[PDB]
Amino acid sequence: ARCCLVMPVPPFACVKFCS
Repeated sequence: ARCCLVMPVPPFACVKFCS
């Protein structure tokens, strides 16, 4: 899938993945 909403704070990873 593709990142839907990434967080600028650590973890900088994505919070919600878009299907």
